Amino acid sequence: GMNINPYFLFIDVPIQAAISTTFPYTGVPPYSHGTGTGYTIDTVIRTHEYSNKGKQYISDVTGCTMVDPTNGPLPEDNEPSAYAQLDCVLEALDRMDEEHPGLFQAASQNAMETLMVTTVDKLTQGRQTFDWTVCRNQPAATALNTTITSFRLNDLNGADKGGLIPFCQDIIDSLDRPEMTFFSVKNIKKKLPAKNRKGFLIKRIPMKVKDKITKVEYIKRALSLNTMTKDAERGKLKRRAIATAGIQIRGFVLVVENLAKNICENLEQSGLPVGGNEKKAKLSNAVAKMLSNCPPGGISMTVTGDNTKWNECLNPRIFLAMTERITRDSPIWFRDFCSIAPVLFSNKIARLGKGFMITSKTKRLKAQIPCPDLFSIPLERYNEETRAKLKKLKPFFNEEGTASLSPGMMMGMFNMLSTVLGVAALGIKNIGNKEYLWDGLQSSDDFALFVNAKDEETCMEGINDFYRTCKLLGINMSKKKSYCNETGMFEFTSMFYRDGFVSNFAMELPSFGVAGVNESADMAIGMTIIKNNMINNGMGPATAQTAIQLFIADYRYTYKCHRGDSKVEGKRMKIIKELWENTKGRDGLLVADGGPNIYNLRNLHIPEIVLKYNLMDPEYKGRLLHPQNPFVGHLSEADITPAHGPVKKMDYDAVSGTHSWRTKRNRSILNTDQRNMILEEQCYAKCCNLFEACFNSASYRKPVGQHSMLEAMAHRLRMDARLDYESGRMSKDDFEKAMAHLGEI
Amino acid sequence: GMTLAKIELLKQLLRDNEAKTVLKQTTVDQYNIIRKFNTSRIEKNPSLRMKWAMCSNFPLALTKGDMANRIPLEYKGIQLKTNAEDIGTKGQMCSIAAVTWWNTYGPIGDTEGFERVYESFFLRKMRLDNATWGRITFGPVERVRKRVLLNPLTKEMPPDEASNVIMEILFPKEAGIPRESTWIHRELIKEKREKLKGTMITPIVLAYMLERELVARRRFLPVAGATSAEFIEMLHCLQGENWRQIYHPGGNKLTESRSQSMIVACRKIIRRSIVASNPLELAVEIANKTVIDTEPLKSCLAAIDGGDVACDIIRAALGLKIRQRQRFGRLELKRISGRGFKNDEEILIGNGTIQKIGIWDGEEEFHVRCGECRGILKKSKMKLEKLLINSAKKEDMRDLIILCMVFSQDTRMFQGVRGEINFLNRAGQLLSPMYQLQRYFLNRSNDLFDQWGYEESPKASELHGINESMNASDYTLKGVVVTRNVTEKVSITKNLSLIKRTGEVIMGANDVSELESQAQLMITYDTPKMWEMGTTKELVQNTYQWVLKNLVTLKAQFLLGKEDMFQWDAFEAFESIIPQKMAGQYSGFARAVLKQMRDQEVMKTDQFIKLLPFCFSPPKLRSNGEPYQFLKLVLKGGGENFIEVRKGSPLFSYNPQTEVLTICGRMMSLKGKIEDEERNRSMGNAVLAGFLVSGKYDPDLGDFKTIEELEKLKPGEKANILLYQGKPVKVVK
Amino acid sequence: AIERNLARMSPLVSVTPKKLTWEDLRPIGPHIYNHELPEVPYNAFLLMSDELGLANMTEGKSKKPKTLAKECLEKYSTLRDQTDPILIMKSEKANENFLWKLWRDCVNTISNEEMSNELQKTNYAKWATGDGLTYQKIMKEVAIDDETMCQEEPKIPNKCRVAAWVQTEMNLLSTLTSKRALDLPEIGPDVAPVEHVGSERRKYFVNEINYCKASTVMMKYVLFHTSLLNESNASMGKYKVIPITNRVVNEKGESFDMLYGLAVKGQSHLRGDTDVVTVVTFEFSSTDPRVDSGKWPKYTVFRIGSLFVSGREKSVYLYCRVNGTNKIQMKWGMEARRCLLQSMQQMEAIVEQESSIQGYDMTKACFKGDRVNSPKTFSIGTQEGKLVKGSFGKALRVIFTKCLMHYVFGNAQLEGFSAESRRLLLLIQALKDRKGPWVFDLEGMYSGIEECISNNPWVIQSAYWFNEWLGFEKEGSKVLESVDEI
RNA sequence: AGUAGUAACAAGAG
RNA sequence: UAUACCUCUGCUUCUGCUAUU
RNA sequence: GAAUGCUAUAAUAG
Repeated sequence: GMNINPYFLFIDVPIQAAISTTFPYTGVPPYSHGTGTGYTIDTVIRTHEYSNKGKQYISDVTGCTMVDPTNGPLPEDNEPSAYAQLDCVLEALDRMDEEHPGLFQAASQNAMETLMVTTVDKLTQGRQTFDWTVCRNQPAATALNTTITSFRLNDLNGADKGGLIPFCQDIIDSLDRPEMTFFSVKNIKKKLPAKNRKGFLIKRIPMKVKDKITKVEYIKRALSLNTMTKDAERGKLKRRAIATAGIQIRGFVLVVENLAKNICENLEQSGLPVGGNEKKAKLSNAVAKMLSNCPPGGISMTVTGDNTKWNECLNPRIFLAMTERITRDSPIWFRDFCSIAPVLFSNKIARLGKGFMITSKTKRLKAQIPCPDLFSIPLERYNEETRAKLKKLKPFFNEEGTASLSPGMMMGMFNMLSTVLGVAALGIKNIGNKEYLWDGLQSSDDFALFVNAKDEETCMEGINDFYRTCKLLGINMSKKKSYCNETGMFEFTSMFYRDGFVSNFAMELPSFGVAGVNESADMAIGMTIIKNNMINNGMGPATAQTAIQLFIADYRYTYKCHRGDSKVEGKRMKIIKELWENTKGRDGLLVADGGPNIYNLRNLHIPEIVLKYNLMDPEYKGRLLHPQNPFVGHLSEADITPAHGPVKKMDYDAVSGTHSWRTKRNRSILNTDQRNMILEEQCYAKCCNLFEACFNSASYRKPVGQHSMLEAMAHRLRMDARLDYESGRMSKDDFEKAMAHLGEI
Repeated sequence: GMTLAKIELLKQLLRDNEAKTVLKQTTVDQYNIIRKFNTSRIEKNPSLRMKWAMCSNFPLALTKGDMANRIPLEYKGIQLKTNAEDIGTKGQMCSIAAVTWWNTYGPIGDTEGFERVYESFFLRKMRLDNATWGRITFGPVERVRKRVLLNPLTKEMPPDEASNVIMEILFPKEAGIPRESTWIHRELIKEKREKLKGTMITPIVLAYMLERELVARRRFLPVAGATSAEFIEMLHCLQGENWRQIYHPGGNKLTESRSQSMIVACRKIIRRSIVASNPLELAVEIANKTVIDTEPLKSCLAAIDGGDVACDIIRAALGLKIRQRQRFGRLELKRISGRGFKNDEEILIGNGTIQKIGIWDGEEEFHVRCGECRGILKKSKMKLEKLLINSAKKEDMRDLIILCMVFSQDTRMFQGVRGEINFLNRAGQLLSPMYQLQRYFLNRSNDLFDQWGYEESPKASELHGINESMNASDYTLKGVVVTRNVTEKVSITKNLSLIKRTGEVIMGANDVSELESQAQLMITYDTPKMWEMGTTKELVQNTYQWVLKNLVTLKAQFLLGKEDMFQWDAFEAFESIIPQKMAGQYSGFARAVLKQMRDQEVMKTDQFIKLLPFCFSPPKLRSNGEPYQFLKLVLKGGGENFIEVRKGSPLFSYNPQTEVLTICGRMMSLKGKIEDEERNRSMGNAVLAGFLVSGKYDPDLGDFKTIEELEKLKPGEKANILLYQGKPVKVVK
Repeated sequence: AIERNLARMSPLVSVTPKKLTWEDLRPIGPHIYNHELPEVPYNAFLLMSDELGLANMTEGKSKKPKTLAKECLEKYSTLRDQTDPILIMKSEKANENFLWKLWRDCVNTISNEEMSNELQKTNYAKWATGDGLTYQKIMKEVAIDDETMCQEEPKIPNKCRVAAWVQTEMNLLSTLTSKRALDLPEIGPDVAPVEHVGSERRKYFVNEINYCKASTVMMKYVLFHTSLLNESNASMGKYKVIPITNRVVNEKGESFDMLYGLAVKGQSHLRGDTDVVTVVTFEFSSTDPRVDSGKWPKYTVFRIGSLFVSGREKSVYLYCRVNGTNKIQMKWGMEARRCLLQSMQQMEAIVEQESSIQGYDMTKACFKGDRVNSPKTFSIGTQEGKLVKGSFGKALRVIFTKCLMHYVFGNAQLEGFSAESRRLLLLIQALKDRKGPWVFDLEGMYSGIEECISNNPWVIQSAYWFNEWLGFEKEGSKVLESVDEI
């Protein structure tokens, strides 16, 4: 017979042109299972493996086994090296400074001026942060709160001043405290009267208790990094480890990154922080110039590059040098401010995670061995793979179940600053006035080095030199992944150039699904993604029109809201079908109300409510857009104080209606002892809501003031009452109570 | 009287010592921290979690209220809600069927002022509804990635200015310090506050809606001849890479947006007309059939009072009164005496850097204006000579002085640049230096005046000077004076020059700006071969397509008559994308190679196709008869807008294996239209004019020779040449 | 300093570059051709080309899944009633007695006059769904004292060889049928000519796929995973029989319900997204498992009767397999419809490209051909070592089919292979473009590709197809060897 | 059993 | 012990940084 | 004949 081969498309169409077909993104992304301790220990072993020939010493602060590769012996092989020479970095930085005159001080200025204005609430926007008070990850906003509450107990009220600087002062000061005290909740039984047989009921009430830790135990927690495994990491067989850092360290990272961003923005070969169309423009413009400026009768070559073991090799002590050089002409306080973040990373400790699980197949028993008790059982117990890891881990292991990790950047939150170090390498351009000239692009670890020279043999001699240069900065170019060819086509950050950056619709296909916000929101997102893809990702009008269809199907199945005229049996469908029969203007019904889809290419950008508003039924629209509907949750006046979440600004355009609902909170918490936190949540939520009731502007714009919340609320209510009396809104009998109640505060 | 309740609820709250201490300790700043305090993790897979949660009995949470209790516990054997209260909302949980119930049999609320609240969106729909669609057209579109406005604003303000304006509307009490901005948008606030007065929608929603139509959403997008927001919002239907759709929005269109788009058209017409013999003929041909959105160009130029040299040239070409009126942002000039000679020079600015700016020579006088304020300005090459001004608004007078000083391009003004100024944006694109300097010094004026100089005030009749404070003063800036006091027939040459009745010229085709920019509105050319005013890559592709189309005829005709078929309308258009200062020499080269194939029999159909378009411009050989030799043929635009002679280029390349020609990333087949003997027939012959292959690389001859070295050979001498990588060829003259 | 350090640095540090030659590109994954390794077995969730749906022509308007499965079996009573286990193939660690009992329990439960589709937790059903097979948790203190308790060696994917059924799947899934499955909902009326072009362009693109075998298979996966998820959350603690159902339309425009078999869902107390819920499948098929025995080691087959395939009385088998899905796979199943988009866009690109070249809409031209232009063709496959061309429609369907397989055989093996191979694909395009490419460590590059090739049928066959295609390109290159060589 | 794949689930908790 | 053929739970069994904004 | 530079819960990228 005739045997079909799909790779035979690449005969009729070049790879770059149909690169879409090489991304399997209708498939499931890889997920991890169980523990990340295996993956973590590897990182810890390798990081030190690449630095093992450096200066090993014991930290007289933590007592940890510190390794220092910097200014170390140069490598004798192509295995990853962290042995970066300070002088070579400083020279590279000097060259950069020469060719970009007065950028360092310009950036250092702006960065410094930014810091002064920066408030503490800036730290309440970063997913899950490590909370040292409870030694587990918490939401960023809570991680800060827990630290602020705990800081107050040790007489540290810098956070109250509002700015980030005085709070940061408290963080580095807190290291000097002999013992650090913090609240940790304990439950208490209490008899409470009830219409019970015996006439009472026992209920567990939580109460804050002051726990202490020593100077060292706090420091280690401050320098601690919680570890996980990266889930949904696409285009990779085997899994990798990641890390989240503490609120202490995150305060200082902000400035150093901000500094580096300012520098990056004003660099020619920086892929960050530019993105999307802005990036495509910059790189398209950059490629054109570096293309045309090639010597005639010569060969321009493009090394499609990639740096392996990027985070593992790059050393904090080098990043410390980078700040000191960049902050040359800055005041002494700011030089010292920037220096902290690198210093903390150079003494960082890695938490080993969940540990390892041991089993018996005969007995059918399983048990998790925690990391402190990792060397409790003999190593014959652990599998051959794990056995070796634990042996190699031993000299970096801490008995409380952590690992010393002076080298490397495990957490890696110096994206901008690491990009600068890369760009600095590209800044050299030539070594020993040879017959070549290099210059590239750099987006963190991903790079694309162009080389203009006489012959490809010479080009190679230059690439060899560039390779050898990077090694002096602690940058290891992947020989296995990186490749080279004559200029015209290359790859950079999964953007495929072939005489121009090609379309690659496959990559962002997973965004065409139902977003999972809610009915009203997901519709907008759906049509917006389609709209935006027609523009950017080169989706034609046929595929676009179908993209609507496929979405509407998914939407109708997910939110179980098929067409009213359909006979698809369902629980919600029963009422939908009644709504279909009841309603006259059925073309006005939304899709989620079993209405027909009226979206096409031209009207993707218009809200469905606004599209259909004019052809709705007056009773239907009244129900759909009821201004006191319970699904959304408005304002008001008895005692309405729930755990409200701050209403954000989202890019999608949608109307506030009954379909703009919220889902019930996961109730797993009600079983565990974390139960207690709900009351703490509802306590803050009680205050915030009444504060919002006092100041309606607080919802819209951030209220400012270092004074007390009660103080503010008192005065406003006092004023409101006084004016309400004199105006004639409030009565004498009421005004008596008003001033009386306010008097009690 | 909600006051009473709040005060009493405070007393309820202050009973709890947990709450009491929170209110006492937590500052007003720290509200922003505790508001974001929550228990739960951030849902990493919400698409999944939603799909899963919708299969559960009670996924949604009502808000504890009397309205929630208007929903029944069940309806016709469907559990609509449960008694169990949610952790978050502290209200009864319910099924999705509840929503459907509410929408079917729920209470009917008041929707008064809904269309007023969400006017922004209704306008968006109105623009689509009251629109007109033209024709779809298939053909190459060069999309450029530019930073554009996504949504039409009612009035544009900075975020901070907008935020304060929003505050005045919704939350007057918690406004803070009254800024001058409050007074500036006094009518907007008054208007909006009256329109949103009758409403029962949540103020936080009203806030973000106003923000949507005051704060600018300006983001990078791939555009192609349409920048206007009302066009951008429909960008998905406007064009793709390989097709274009005509679309006319609804409602209104700004006169400024008409103006700037009108300019772009006129420049494009002139830029193409120049290359034709009798440019005026072609200029008129196009201009009459040139439409801007829906309004004809001829009609536009009549209605609009403004525009650059190009506008006036075309105005004259059509037969309309030219306006000598120019604009420089806020400044509006009208020349009376002088002649402008723009010339690119390397200006050193105050901070200590060098920028390439176009400087204007000659003594010139203009009628400067800024709102209520007026004046007369006399300037010279990088120096303000004298400036007379009127007396009106203190701030309007202040602006004109700054504007005029910048417009002058005074060496003093450039030396007063102290701070961060950007002539190149974050995406490494050019920002107009003169317009950037206009924006910079409009803010930091105190630095400008100090770095300028001062002198004695005039002592004339109505002439008395003003100082930094902008009041009558003894000291005044060097060349500043304040006063109490506030059409000729032209003809245009066929070669596009505006000659006066005397003989002196006002304008020429050489005086229009070279810059090609994205039109604000959509420019249509209601003529066949409208592609001619395209971009470089558009013109390049359409030309080579037209060559392939008629390759049967053009190749045959070439073998008969020599220069009969070199003059074609496509190749005329193609010339206008060639640098004029190199066009002549390229034709001298191309024809010489073309004829060399015909005569010596050593043909190459791809190379014929590649070079044929260049053979239009009258040739320009060297002094010794022999043509100029070239490795590449550089064309107008970016460094990738070039053709290669020996190799393939980003615009043009041929694959012999597949017999596939690649023009600007589009793939055409030369199967069938290729000779049999041509396969092994080397390229070395059709690479240098008056040069043919003899053998292969002879190490005795030495290394490969440059263009120069080859041009400086005596006929009969052999040499070594490299076509592409790893293909040496030995060639004689 | 840089110059100084570079001088004193060991010469052993280098990129060790070499210019790429066609000869250097050896075949990827040499093990897949070794016969000693076992034929990679069929390991999908449901059957694909081996499927067989019992056609029940309906009113057209929908009904309950129990009801449509009941009436579909009522029609094919002879199959439904067959109560004698005629066992053909038996999976190693399966239970013939239990599986058949389970099948019959399904058939009986679905056929009864009750509303519920619950299965009582019998001795067979408990075995079938792996009841109480989770290990018990104990304290670390006790575990540490127990010597027999150890950390188990991680199970690694076994190495397999090329299997013809994978090739055959691609071949059959690509082919045209008379049956339309897709459930594409309504759209707004067209106004803008773009929309009018889009609509007419859909008529060509959509139909071409909708009328192919791969299309139904997808919709089956989608609709099954949709209900399987709904049952998993709603009926966590109940064993439930779920019919493998689907709706099809013929040329005449009549709605047929297709019952491909019955599945049972184990207890589904899914906390984690990765947490597994055992699903035992019973699927109808005309394929004789004795034919390709190395394909079905995971399956247990019973001959359950016969049916007219046309004029031929083909025997009907019943493929029985214990399977398992998790909360993610089910969600991704419901989002498998997007296979249309990846395949449509890519081919629409060609139409839109060609349209700019010609100046008019080249949609109708590419499929059929018009007065001006003759139809577009693509190198489609091979026939006894000789390249063969095929239609635009064929080329489209191959990509769609390919994209469905990306989902169906979507794991970490495919991700890794697809990513690292893309690297090598580009190096070939350089050789094709004559942009003399260079490499630094080719073996290392290969390693990353080759380590991904284990027990993925799609990866294994892709490694075969890659090697096949490489050989043909390597031949085509020859033409360019002697060009401008005098 | 099975899913699956460098480690898990095949219910967890009062 | 027991209530318990009862009750509660289904991302919380540690999910980072940065860019597209 | 220019600008106006920012900050999402999705997805992708590194």
